[PDB]
Order: sequence, then C-alpha cells, then structure tokens
Amino acid sequence: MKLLKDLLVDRKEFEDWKNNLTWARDGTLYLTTFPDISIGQPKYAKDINCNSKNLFHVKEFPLEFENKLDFELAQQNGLLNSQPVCYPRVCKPSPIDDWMAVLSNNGNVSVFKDNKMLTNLDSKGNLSSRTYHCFEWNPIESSIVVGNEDGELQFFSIRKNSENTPEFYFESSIRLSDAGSKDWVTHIVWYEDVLVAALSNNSVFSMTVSASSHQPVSRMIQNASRRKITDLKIVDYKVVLTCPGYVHKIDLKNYSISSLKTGSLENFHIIPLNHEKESTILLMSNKTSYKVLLEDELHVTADNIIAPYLEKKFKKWSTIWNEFNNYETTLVIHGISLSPDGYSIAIVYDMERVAFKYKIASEQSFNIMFAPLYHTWTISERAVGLAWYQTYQIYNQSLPKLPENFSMNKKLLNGNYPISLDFQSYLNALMKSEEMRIIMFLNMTIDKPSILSFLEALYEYAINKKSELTNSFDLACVLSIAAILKREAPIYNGTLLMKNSFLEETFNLESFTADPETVTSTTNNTWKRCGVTLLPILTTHVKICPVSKQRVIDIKRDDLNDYGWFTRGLLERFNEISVYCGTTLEVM
Amino acid sequence: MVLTIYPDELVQIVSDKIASNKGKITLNQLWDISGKYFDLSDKKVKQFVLSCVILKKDIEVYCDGAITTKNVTDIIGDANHSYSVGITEDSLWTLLTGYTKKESTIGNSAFELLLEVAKSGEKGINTMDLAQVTGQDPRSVTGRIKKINHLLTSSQLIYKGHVVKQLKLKKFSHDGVDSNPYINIRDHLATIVEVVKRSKNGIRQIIDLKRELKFDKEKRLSKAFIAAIAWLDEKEYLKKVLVVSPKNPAIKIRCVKYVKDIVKNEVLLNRFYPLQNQTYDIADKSGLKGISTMDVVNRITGKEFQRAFTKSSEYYLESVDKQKENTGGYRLFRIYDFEGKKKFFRLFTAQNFQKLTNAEDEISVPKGFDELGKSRTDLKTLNEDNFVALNNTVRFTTDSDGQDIFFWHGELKIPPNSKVVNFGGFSARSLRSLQRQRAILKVMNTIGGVAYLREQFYESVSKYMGSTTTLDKKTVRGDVDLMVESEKLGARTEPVSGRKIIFLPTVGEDAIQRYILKEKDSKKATFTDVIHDTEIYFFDQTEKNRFHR
Amino acid sequence: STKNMKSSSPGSSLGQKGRPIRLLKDLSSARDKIERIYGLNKEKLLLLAKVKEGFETSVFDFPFKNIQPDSPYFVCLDPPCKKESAYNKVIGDKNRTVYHEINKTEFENMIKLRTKRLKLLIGEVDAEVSTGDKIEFPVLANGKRRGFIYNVGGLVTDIAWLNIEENTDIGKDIQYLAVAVSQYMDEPLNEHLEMFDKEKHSSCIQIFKMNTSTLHCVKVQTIVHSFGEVWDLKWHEGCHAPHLVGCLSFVSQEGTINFLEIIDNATDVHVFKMCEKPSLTLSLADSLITTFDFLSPTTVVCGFKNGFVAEFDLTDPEVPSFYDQVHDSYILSVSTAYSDFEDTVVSTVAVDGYFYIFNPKDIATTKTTVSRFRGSNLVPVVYCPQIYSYIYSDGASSLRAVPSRAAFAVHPLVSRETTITAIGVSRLHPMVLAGSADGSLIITNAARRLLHGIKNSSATQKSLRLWKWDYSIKDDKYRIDSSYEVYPLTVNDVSKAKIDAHGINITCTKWNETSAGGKCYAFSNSAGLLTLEYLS
DNA sequence: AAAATGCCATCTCCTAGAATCGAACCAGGGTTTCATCGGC
DNA sequence: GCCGATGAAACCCTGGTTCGATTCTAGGAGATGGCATTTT
Repeated sequence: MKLLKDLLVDRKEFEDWKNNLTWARDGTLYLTTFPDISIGQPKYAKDINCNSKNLFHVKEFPLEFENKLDFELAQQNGLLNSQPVCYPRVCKPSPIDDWMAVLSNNGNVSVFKDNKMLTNLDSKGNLSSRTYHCFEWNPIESSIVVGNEDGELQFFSIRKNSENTPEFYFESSIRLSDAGSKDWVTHIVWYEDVLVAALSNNSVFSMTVSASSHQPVSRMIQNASRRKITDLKIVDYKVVLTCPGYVHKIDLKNYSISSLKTGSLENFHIIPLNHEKESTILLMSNKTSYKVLLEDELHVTADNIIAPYLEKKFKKWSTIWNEFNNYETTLVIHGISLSPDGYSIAIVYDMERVAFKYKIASEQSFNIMFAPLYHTWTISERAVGLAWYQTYQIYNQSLPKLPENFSMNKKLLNGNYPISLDFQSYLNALMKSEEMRIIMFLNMTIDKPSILSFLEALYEYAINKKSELTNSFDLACVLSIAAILKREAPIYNGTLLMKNSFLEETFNLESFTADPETVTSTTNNTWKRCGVTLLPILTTHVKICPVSKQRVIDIKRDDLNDYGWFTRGLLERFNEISVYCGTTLEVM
Repeated sequence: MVLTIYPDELVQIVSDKIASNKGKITLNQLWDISGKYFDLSDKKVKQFVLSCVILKKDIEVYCDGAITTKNVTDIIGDANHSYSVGITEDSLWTLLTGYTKKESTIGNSAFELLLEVAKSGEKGINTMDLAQVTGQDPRSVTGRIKKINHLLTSSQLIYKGHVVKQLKLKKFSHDGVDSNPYINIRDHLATIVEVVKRSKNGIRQIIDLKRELKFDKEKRLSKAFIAAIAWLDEKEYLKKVLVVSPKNPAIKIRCVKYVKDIVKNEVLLNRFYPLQNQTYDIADKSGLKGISTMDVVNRITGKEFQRAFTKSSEYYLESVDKQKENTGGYRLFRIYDFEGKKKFFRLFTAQNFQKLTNAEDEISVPKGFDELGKSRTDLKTLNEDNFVALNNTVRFTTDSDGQDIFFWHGELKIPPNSKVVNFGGFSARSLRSLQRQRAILKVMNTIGGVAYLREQFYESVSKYMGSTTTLDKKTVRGDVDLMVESEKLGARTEPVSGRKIIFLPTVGEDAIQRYILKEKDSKKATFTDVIHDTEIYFFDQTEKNRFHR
Repeated sequence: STKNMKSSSPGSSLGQKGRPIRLLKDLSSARDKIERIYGLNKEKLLLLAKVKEGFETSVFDFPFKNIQPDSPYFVCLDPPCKKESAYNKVIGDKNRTVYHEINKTEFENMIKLRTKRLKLLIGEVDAEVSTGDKIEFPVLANGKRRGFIYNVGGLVTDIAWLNIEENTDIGKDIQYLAVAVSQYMDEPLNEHLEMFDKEKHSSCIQIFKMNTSTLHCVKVQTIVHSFGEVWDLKWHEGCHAPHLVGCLSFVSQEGTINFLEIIDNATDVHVFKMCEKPSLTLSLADSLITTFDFLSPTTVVCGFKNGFVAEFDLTDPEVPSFYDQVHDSYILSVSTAYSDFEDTVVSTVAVDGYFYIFNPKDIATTKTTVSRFRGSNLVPVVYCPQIYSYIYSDGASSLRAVPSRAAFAVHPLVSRETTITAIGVSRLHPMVLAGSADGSLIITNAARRLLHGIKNSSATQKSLRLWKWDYSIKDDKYRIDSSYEVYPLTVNDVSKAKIDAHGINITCTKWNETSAGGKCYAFSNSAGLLTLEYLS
C-alpha cells in the first residue's frame, strides 16, 4: 500500500517528549501541544488527492482550567502550584462518549464536551488524595478512574442532571501503595474487565472491575524496582511493559513473567496489533522498531509494517540535511496512536540533527504519518463516522469486509422492526443495528447518500400508531416519507402552518407529495426540506451534515413550531449525529 | 426562475462577497445577491432575508459608516440614509485563510495581497499590478505570495514586457488547458542541442531549425530562439558556422554546429570561557581579513545556533555608528560585507579595524591598568553601615525547657530582637562597496582614464575584482556616485548617446573628446567560422532551394 | 485562561484572605509571601526563623559563632550524598582505584604547566610568582585580610573542598581542596577544550592540604589522568574509609562520570600519580554525560549532550533507572534541590535556554518551566539549601534566586557589568559568592532577599565586591584590587556583556562548608591564580 | 495614627516574528548595425 | 557593379524577481511610585 502525504503541522511546540497524540472515536486527533491542545478536526472530501491535509484541519483548541487546588499549599509534592497558570499535560478522549478528559500541570482531571468543562473531578480527603497524576476511561461503560499521590485509584461514575447533562460523582477507591507510603500512581490501563496500574516505585497491580463489585481485590503482579516503567499496555490479558533495556510480558492467567532485553536504552512505545490472530505488539523507538510475539517466551521478528516507511522518509531527509554523514541525526517521535478501530496508526514525528540549537515557536514543524497496520479492515463499532472514512482512505480506498451478499437494499434489523419499543428505544435499536453502520459508511463512498432503509423503519413505526398521528408536523413528515417510499399515507388533504420570527408560511399537506428536495407554500415561495424530517427549512437555525450537506432543523433553537411526538422525537434524537453518515453535525 | 437555496447557504454566499470586496458591501449589493434566490417583492421575505444576514454574530451594519442597532424593520423602511454590511476582522481572516488573524501564520502584508487577489475575482490580478495597487515593494511581494500561494492558483504571463504571475483564488482554478501557455526558450535548450546533435552532419540552417521548432509563430519566440542559439554559442554548447553551398560557392547561410551536450563537523565552543571571549579569539586569529558572522557561527557553534549567537553578540559587538563606551583593551567592530546578494557583518578586533579604516595613522599604544578603588573602609564598617531591617514575619523563642518554638510576629507578646565609513578617503557602506570603488579606480588608470559606464566596463571591473558574480548597473552607479562625492571620479552625460561617462579628474577634455571619437563606429556583430564542400540537413524545402540555387 | 475555587489549607493567612496568587507582585504581604513560597510546616518555618534571626544583620559578612553547632542559629543542611556511609556499597576490593607513581620528568612529558612566571601586583607588592608558588596577602588598605594566592600553572576548570569536620586521622583545623588543572591555558578557543564531542588528553587534579587557623597550605598529590578536562568536581561526602582522604567525583570530556579514591600519603611529601583506572565510571553507549548531581549516597542524576537525563544507581551502574529527553540540546548544568519536608526535585538548564524543575518520580507529570534564557554556553546553577532556592544566572549578567517550590517567585539578587561565570553557596549560611568575566568577586545575602517582603527590594538588597582581577596588556601583569565596592540591587537593568582579558574571568568559587573552616572560600581565574581568603 | 497591603499607571527593556533592502540575475523588447537584395 | 533601402541579428537597457540576514515593531513583563484603605 502507498501512504497518504503526511500532514505538515507548523509553529506548534510540545513541552516534553512523551506520547502527545490521541485519536478520538469520531476521528478527531488531539495533540497535547503547549500552551494549548491542538485538534485535528476531521473533514470530509470525496477526493483527498492522496493527501492527509484533506482529512484533518489542525487548529488551536483553547480550554479554561479551574484549579481546585490553587488555595492549597503544596506539602510533599513541592511542584504542586509551583507554576500557578494551568495548562494541559495529558488529554484522553472517551472510547465511548462525546467527551475528553484533560490532566492539567497542577494535577486536576477535568472532563470537557466541546470547549466546555463538564466536571472537575474531586473527592474529600488529604491533598495527596486530591492531586492526580494519571487517569483512564472505562472501555465498556461511562466511568473514569484517576490515580493520586496516595497511590490509590479513585473511580468516578456519570449521572445525568435535569438538562440531561452528565455529572461525574466519586464512586469508590482502592489503595495500591503501602500505608504511609509516598508512591504515586503513574500509569493506568483498562482493557475489558481488567484494570492494571503502576506506582512511581514501578510496582504493578491488576484488578478485575465490574458493576457486581464496589471495591475489587488488587494483586501485585510485578515487585517494586528502580527501572522506571516507560509504557504499559494490555494485549489478550497479557500485560506488556517497557523500561530501560527491557520489555516484560506478564500473563494475567498464570501471573508468569517472561522478559526480553532490548538492544537500546531509548524509550520504546508499545503498539498492540489487536487484529492479528497470534498475540503480538510493535515496539517503536526513535532509533528502531521490532515486532514481538507474546508467546510463553517473547520472540522477536522484523517490523515489516511501519519501519520501511520511516526509513524511506529518513533517507530523503538525510539527502537534504545530512549529506556526507557530517552530523549525528535522529528521528524524534512526539506521539503514536492507533485509530479507534485499531486498523491504522498515526505517528507524529520530526527529524533532527544533534546540534547546539535554540528554536523559537515560528521555526517549529512536525509531520504526522498515517499507515495501515493490516491488509484488510472492517467497520468497527469502536469507531464512528469520519473515523471509518479515514480508515477507508488509509488502505487506499479498499472497502471493508462486509456480510455475505450485502447490498444497500437490505432492511435494518433484517425487517424485524421492534415496533413494541418506545420511540427513543426504537430509534436506538435502529442506530445500533449492524446494517445501519454499513449503510452509513457506504453513504460516504457513493455520490448521493440515501436513507431509504431507515425511512422504511420509520414508516413501520408510523403505520403502527397510525391513530396517534394527530399532529400536523408529524403528518407532513410521515406523508413525505410515504411519498419517498411510494406507499399509502395517513391523510392527503389539510394544511401545515410553519413559522419563523419574520414570516409565516402555510403549506397544503397535498404539496408534501410533489418534490423530494423542495416544497412550495401557498404563496409560491419554494423552500428546501429538512434531511431527517422532510419538513421545510424556513430558518438559518440548522445543523449541516458534513458529508451529505443535508440541513437538519435544530429543535433546540425553534420554540415557535408545535412539533409532535414523532417529528420532535426524530429532531431530538438526531440533533448531534447525522442519520446519513453517523458524522457529528456542523452548527450554523 | 428564482433559484432555491438554504437560508444559511445565502448567508455564506453574502459572506463570500463581503470577503472579495475588501470586508464591506452596500445594502443594495445584498439585494442583488439575495434577489437571485428569494422573492424580495414580499416585505416579509425581504425582512427574513435581511434577518438571516445581519443577525449572524460576525456581521456588522453601518449607517453612513457608523455601526447601528440592527432594527431590520427600520433598515428596510429607512430611505433617509445609506446602509452597508461588513464583517469582523477574524471572520474576514477565517473566510479568506481558514484561520483567525491571531492563529493564521500569513502576516498582515501577505493578507493585504490576498484581499486584492480576492477582490480581483475570476479575472485575477498580475504580480506587477498587485504590487502597484497595494503599494508594496516588488522586492517583497513575491516572497509574501509564497506564504499565501496555497490559497491561490497562478500561471505565467507577459505584461508590460515582463514575465509575471496572474493570481486568482484557488476556487477559480480551471481544469481546461490554457489558450496562451507561456513558453520559455531556456526550457528547450536540451531539445535544440539534441536536434542539432541528431542532424545529419551535426549542423543546421538556423532559419530551418527556427521553422521546424515553430518559433517563427511570435516575434518574441523568434528573438528568444536566436538569443538561445547565441547563448549556446557563447557557452560553446553549440557553435555558429557559415556554410558555403557545395552547389553554388557564392551562397553562404548562417548555421549552427553541435559541440557538446548540456568525516564530522567540528564545533569549537567550550564551557570554560565566556562566549564573547571565544568570539574575540577567532576575530583576532582572522587578522586584517576579519571574519564573517557566518564563519564565526559555523566554527564555534554550528548553523542551528546562528540566531542565539546573533541575539547574544548584539550586547558586545560595536557598529561604527553608535559605538559603545571605550573600555579599551578588547573590542570587536562589525561592518557590512557582501557575498553576492547576502549582506552580513564581518567582525574585526579594534587593532585590525583601525589598520583597515585608518591605514595611514599610528598603531595604538597598549593599555595598562585602570586606577584602583580609593575606598579604605573595612568589611565590619561596611556591614554595619549598609544594614536595612527586614519585615518581621517568621520568629522563634526558646522555652524554659530549652525547646525552640516557632511563631509568626504578633502571635506571641514577645518583643522583636532586631553611517558611511571613511576607509582613508573612500567613503563606503560595506567592504564590498569599498572593494568595488577601489577596483573601478584601478581599472580606470589601466584602460586610459576614460570609460563609457556600459556593460563592457562592468565586466572589466568584475574581471579585476576576480568576481564570478557580475556587477549590476545599479551597483556600479552607486559606487560611481560615492567616488564623485569624494572627487575621485568626474562623471557626465555624453550628449549624443546619453550614456554616463566617468573620467579621472587628471584627464583633459582633449582625451575625453578623443575617447568619444574612438568609441564612435566601433565594429561589432562580426562574422563566425566558415565551412565548405559539405551538406546541410533541411526541414524546409525553401531553405534547401536557397542553398541549391 | 484560569479560575479559582474556595477549598483551602487550615491556618493559612492566604486561606483567610482568599486572594488568587499568579505573580510575585500579588504577594504584597510579607507573611503571605513566606507562606506561599515555603508553606506552613512548623519545623521548616522554625529553620527559616533561625536563618532569619541569625543572618538578617549579616549584609556582607556573618559572625563565625552562628555557624558553630552550639549556636541557637546553627542550621547545617547536609547534602543527600552525605546521608549514609556509601563506601562499602559503592566501592570495595572489586572497585579500588588503580594508580602508579610517576616522577616529575614523566609528569612534565605529559603535562606542560606554565613555565613563564606570572607578574602579580597586590597592594604595594609587585612579584613574579612561579608555578606552584603562593603569595600571602600583604599589608593591604581597607583592613587586615588573611589568605594567599597560589599560581596553579594552568587553566583551573573546577575546585572542590572536602567538607570533613574531623576524622580518626584528620584533626579539626585541616581541610583538603581538589583543583582541576588544564595545560590548554591562555587560549579561549583552543581545539582541545571543545564541549560537544568526546575528547581524551592528559590533564591533572592537584590535592591541597590546608590549615584553617594558620592558612598553611601544601600540595600533597598530583593525579595525572587521561579523561580530558573535568568539571562538576565533587567529593562524595558519604564515601569515607580509614585509608582515604576521600572519594572524588567529576564529569570529563570523555563524557563519563568518574570516581577516584584519593588515597592518603604516609607524609605531606608531594607525589605524582598516574590514574590508570578509576573506582567507578558511569557511561552510556552513543551519548556523552555533560553534568551530574547526587540524588542519594548511591544514586546520581546526570545530563547529556543530546538533552536526555538519566539516573544511575552507583551500586549497579551499567544501566540507568530512566533515560528520558528533557531538553532540545546540550544540558549545561543539573542541580538537586533537597529538603527534609518535600520530595527531592532536579533542575536542568541547557544551551536551548530553558530552565526546568522536575521530580524524578514522574518527569512527565512534574516538569515545571522556570524561564527561558537567551541561549548561552555558561549558566551556573547551585542550590542554596538554607533558603530552599536555586541560585542561578541568565547566562548574561543577572544573578537570580528561585525557590524549589513556587517557580513563579523569581527574585533578582544583583546585576553585574558582564557575564556571571561562577556561583558559590554554603550549607551553613545564606551568603552567595558570584564570580564574573571581568574578574570581580561579589558577596550577597540571599536570605535578605527571600525571607523579606516584595516592596523596597532595591533599597534593602546590596552586594559587595570582595576582589577584582585586572590584567595590563602593556605590562603583561595581573593586579588584584582589594578595595570594597557596594552595589545596590538595580531596577529595570539592561543586560550587559563586555570583553575583558582572557585570564581574568572567574572560573569557579566555592565556600568551605564546615563549622571550623566555614569562613574560608576559594576562587580561581582562567590564568590559574587560585585565591583563598579566610573572611574575618 | 502609623505601617502595611493592594492595585494601578507609567516607564523601560526584551523577545519573537515580520518586514526591509541590496544586489544579482534574467527575460523581453528596443535599438542599432550590418548584410543582402533590388533597382538603376 | 554600385549604392540605397529594408530586414534580421546582436547587443544593450530596464524592471521585476529572488533570497536571506539584519532590522524594526509589537506586545509583554517587571519594577517602582503613589494613593487609598485596612490592620495593628
């Protein structure tokens, strides 16, 4: 496969040399640059010209930090509040939900949806208990764990307030460190039901975490050691960790340790190859990479996946900047992330001479490279929307594997419509169907997106409860859907009155059968239709699908129109996510 | 028919016409845009259309240029005033660049160019008119275009006799082939040589090759092809020859003949001495020559520390204008010098600089000591006399048990216990200017004290300087003006040619008139080598006929 | 950008007021300033009360009594290398330093110290001082001064006192000084002094035995070695054994940290020794160590040419505990801030101009920026433990203090006419020696700058020129000016750099850090004139 | 009532990043000179 | 065959382009003084 051209990012700095890249569920890149986070905002184009500049728009993503500790005096960690203006150190997006969490330089973990802080995580206790150095999202359910300077894990769970906004509340804690110890929690990895954490003394603990347990038993799986843990990962219930000169595998069924000695003291990042049959990782440093098989004894093989591309790039750079080998030169990695589906890897890098050096921000540049890890891919439920499209462009527009004889003629839930459900449960059952993910992806591959399979699933919920379509907006919607599907409609004759703040437009209900893009009012004014409900857009208060360019009525900015249970249910359920492609809607 | 669009699509279309009109439009232009898409005859639709546009956060409305209170029903009814619609600067930056003014890496000057390129629309603007319309220096305009070129499409054009770039916003890129694709003869030299190389005897009739490569299509391409053959002859990739016809020896034609086809860096920086002393040491070891800031950086730190070195060396290097206080002993002077186009500082130790600027003056007496300090107070007296009391704050006391207990002041009752350099007659702004001025005068003594200030003179000075770089007209006339101000040259306009003549003030009028008379009717365009009794390969039967005649 | 919320420490003056503090100017109350910088630990505040009452009046000089253990003001804050007997852990029959004795002819073949006598003018004495001679200070004006100047015979790269109080075979008044000496003198851009790549050549360390009461001084050993130039010269104050003077540690142009056993002579008769193999060498493949400090009697933190930091265990030195990139370029100095009340933290400054403080437990989550400087080859950083502050230069004429917590609270101490090149601090008192490229040595009290309010800083803070070197080009002669000069702390001061004689820049200055010798300090210029003064 | 604390305005210096300016170089077009053709 | 006119080629001129280091400007940081209010 031939790679896309690297995304050149200019005039951005990192404070440090750890892994500063995360790749969100929706395809967003988060780079913990200094002093603000940078987002690679996902973008759709039909042709990207094999250039990744067309998949991402990279911009400054400024955030407001509330320091819950700025009236606390520092105690044993003298570097707390040593620089009182907060800035982000670590940023992890949720593997499930719309939001991200950010660790500040002063040990606060704050959750954000868009630029807005949801919660600043806190529980009552000593200052060391309230100062955080790592966090991890629950991979299965909406919860987050933080690690503090007491060497305990604190678990926080979401609950939703009157506005259906989430609130994080302290659930429970587990102490890992010895009583009166000063060891901090430095790493946390949560994989399925298994949670692994490392202390600043480089002891490692495992736990099994569940809804069925309030405080699970921890087990120490590696004793304390001077060798600082570099990276920690879980692969098929095997803990893999790297430290100077070594990689260790801990089997979480046998608690056996096997270890392998690296030929280098550079930091190795661990890249789990989750979709191989055999249990494997890539190890990657600034200098080398390897493919390790997590057998009973760790076996080393050549990295035939990523090394060839970085070698080829470094040889071109060396031709321009290190003719005659007059300089010592290095690749520098600033971040490595798997894609949310795990099929692709993103590497943010630059290439440097070892030299006396004094850069300013305007002189900074780095490249992010995207490469496929496998020969084939699938439409993962760990990814949404433009994430699938990114994984399609990587892999050189090769389609994913699909079910046998699949076609966009296929009905959602194979026509086993759960009509007995409440309408929000019903819409959730459709949107979680396997056929819907496939159709939403294929809509990004074809010239004109289509939702005929979804409109049938709505029509079957509308000829059932046919007696409850009393409302004029709901009738105009179902009559439009019936006209698209070419079927019987509940009533033909009557009127819809629809309003904005300046202009009131009356439509004959009969006119909703005439044209699929437009509808003409009794004044002969002609109006575009809403993508989701097929009602006329009389307003700029709309959200735009970034792929299909369909406009959706924004139910949250229309107080004037008396939308019934059906049209309101659709416009409430599809206020944020495109029914066409699963992409987040853009806001006008 | 009235086109149907979304109301938000209208607001984008209006915004993309406020951008591309330098950030503002009249209200009548908004009716011309929106009248294409909405029936403005209905007062309620006209109010709705204006509301879509002006209730957007980043749109401003002005009444007679003054920002006004967005009363839609007033603005549409009010005939008494002129209304206009603009946008916030960050909206204007976002529409044109995709980033706000703060975040965009483009720069104000490149954004003034992008605003004029955007206002030009599908017609576009050429780089020469773009410079004149914005009033930006042509020396900077094309460097600024490089930083916005990702937002543009461009093609080469000839305008007022110069090759220029036509510029448009990238949305006006056309996939169709150009009607007038710009051809430069200098791109085809390899083809011209290869066609001569592959010709039967390695020779072509020049007019025949001009016709075969179809460069006869334009007087420009005719001149350009001839200049390319002349350049390939001058650089001896080809050679011009005259071929006498073997069929009629009275007939000669101008021909061209084939000739040929076209372990470590060590940095000396140490941690033991201040950087200014390390800089002084190689400036001193360079001697009367001086050393460039480029060589100082390469030898001490390497190129990646150039900026840090420059910011540090500003504190201890002295320009000849605005010198620092005369410490004596150790001083580094800096002056401009040139390496072709690059202007950089050479560094000189003050001894070597004095020998350079004032070569006739006495070499300076070496400095001894300064006077000693004349204070005789002892450390005890100074310690007692310079005490100022601190703030009270932290305190302690010893208990009767002998335990020391901490307290803050006031929390126990316990009371307190407490610009042209002279160079000996040649005024110059750089060492290259000084070298050029002395080279001009030395050539003028050599070639007989009078010269027309033409290209033949600029080569004579370039040769005497040993310069591989060739002197520009504007450079030599710059030095000649300095040498006239210092009365080392005379110069005047020659009445008939209008060329500037320079002459040594020691050279008489009779010599200047005889020089003009000797230069008049000086023969040029002289004939090339001759060839006989041999065939020419011809593309054109009319050229073959003229050779056969 | 940022906002506060009301959760607050008990007993805090800051907590009672509720004012959000972002800059040093916000700490307009003297109790709030001390409380924000040092915290509320009563045992820590008791030590600062003892430093305050014991040294508030000591603007340029301090009484000898306040550094004796029987004083109520005695605060001796031993460095982390001293906290245990390391010798049997770090050294033993597996790790003895190997020497052979050489004669003066073999020494002179390997190391060409200066043969031409230096012309020295001091007070009214004009003298030619030969290599290895000293001149005692004459009857100067401005009071009797006790001390001497020694002509070491080469470029003095570093010096180090051995801070023993007493030993079974070292009586109270005796002290040892190690002096590192280069033969590549008189040439500021000599090829062999390069910073950036591995260089090996013969240099020497001279060991001096000095009596603090008589100022009798004897060079007892010269160690010839092939490590190149050496700096961060430190005695491992934890490695003591009956047969040693002590264990001496340094980084070298070889790019390694080396530990020598300095084996005590039978007699003060001078011996020359060739160091064949040190007791311990710390190194990595394909990077050079450029600076180090102790974290522990058995662990060191070190900086590299490539901008990495490592920790080494001195009991298992082959592989470092961590090896992380911290800077973009060559690390100039690394310095350990130690406290009985806070986790140990490490500061680093590099050629890229950044000054960082981090905790080696977790560099990623603790790395704090103090400031960016203008970019420089020479940025001295030392930890002054009595005020829990790093004392450092810009690399450009300003001397500053920053507390190891509250990196925002930078205090300027004094501004010079030129590059500051050396800083000296003591565990026993808050007095700072700073040496400069113009050959001036100043003294200032850093606990009058910290432990005081923000208002009227320029009126309360002063420094004194103890000495100035001058060089006469006409005479080829060095002069040392004894006359004292008072400098107030300057306001809005322009950064200054000037070029002075290559010989007069002060390369190093170190206090003796013992109760018996604690008023002695030594300083050297590049010419190799080592001056000791017993300040009294 | 006096000293301390808090905040604002003004002044001075620094640093980053953008803008300037000289010189060379290059191409096109005008001008000038030379050669050839045609007319006497 | 010679002389005059035209056309054709060569040479010179003018302005834009190109490039990079140094210079300049904008924005921020830090300190003091003054004034007012609070605390001792």
